[PDB]
Amino acid sequence: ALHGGWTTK
Amino acid sequence: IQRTPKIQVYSRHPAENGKSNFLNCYVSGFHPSDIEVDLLKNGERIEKVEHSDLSFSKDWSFYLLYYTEFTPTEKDEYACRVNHVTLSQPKIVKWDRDM
Amino acid sequence: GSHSMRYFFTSVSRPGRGEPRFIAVGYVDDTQFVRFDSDAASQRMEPRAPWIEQEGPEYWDQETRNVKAQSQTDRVDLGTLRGYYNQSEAGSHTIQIMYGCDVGSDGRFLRGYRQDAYDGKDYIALNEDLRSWTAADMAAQITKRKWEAAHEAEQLRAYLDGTCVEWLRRYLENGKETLQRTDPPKTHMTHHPISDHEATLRCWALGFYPAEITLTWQRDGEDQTQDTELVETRPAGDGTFQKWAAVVVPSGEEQRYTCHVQHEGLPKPLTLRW
Repeated sequence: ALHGGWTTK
Repeated sequence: IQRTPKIQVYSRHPAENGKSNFLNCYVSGFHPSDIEVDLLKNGERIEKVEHSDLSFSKDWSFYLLYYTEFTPTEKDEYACRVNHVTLSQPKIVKWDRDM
Repeated sequence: GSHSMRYFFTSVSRPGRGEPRFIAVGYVDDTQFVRFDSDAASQRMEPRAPWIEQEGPEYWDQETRNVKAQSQTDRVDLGTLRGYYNQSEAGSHTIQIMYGCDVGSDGRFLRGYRQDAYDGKDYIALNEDLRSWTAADMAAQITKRKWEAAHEAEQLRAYLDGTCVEWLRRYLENGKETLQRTDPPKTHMTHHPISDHEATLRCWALGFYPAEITLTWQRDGEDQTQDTELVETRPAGDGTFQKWAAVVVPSGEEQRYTCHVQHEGLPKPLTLRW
């Protein structure tokens, strides 16, 4: 399954 | 920065005229991702052609597989036409039984 | 044997032509099982392998929301990175992301990975220890400081060596009839005269899975590292792969050349001679 954590670059 | 596509035209199974097969045009090693691929029969664009979902290799270059069902005929001519920003004119690679 | 689950993301900015094109693909080994295309009609994560279709609507709702948040995150990063590299708003640029995990035949965690790119070049990458980052230039170092402060590596590690391994184990079990097979290469050789005095010997390998393979041409023990045309491994469109290699030999000396095939599904390296 897909990861659900996104920190902008 | 911009990488020209590598084109391969081939069949899924060994060719046998009169027997349904699959015509493949594998394009890899190109960047950027926008590309135009058309499969040609006797020079004219085959209308029902499917392609895989865009993916890339370890070096970040893209690869795509265009394919369609064809019943090969030893008189009919098949080829793949690829257009990309790295190309001044569209490149045509024709299907050869031994690639 | 070993198995992998990897997700591939591509975001291409369309300047003055709408929101960026976003395409996501999920793989187990060399088998695609999910996909998402921002230009497709469903606007949902879609199945692409038979064994994933048994997942329920809560699975497909979760993967749809997560794949869309990755798309929105890449939209911000396209504009942010455009500022890092002092680029105009008029050009089309690309962000590519890949992450996943490997497990052994016993299901134990082997390694996790995450690598990001910009316009086809390395941007930032997670190290094997899953704790430190490696930036490719001073612009990507700005992202590295932002991710070190936010402790992104710790949250990403919990997925890469935890949740990623968990779902991979479930997928390998749900698709054990199609994901645990290795097909050996069918081999043969062809001979094509290019003139009255030279000929092209081509060594073939067909129907092998996984895609990893090695083809080498030898001539009286010595290996023709050059003087050898080797095409890239290609998919057949049915789950298997193909590859050939050729050498131009003098007519009458074909018996001095040998092709060698190395695959995991072969008990011994096959040696072929015309």
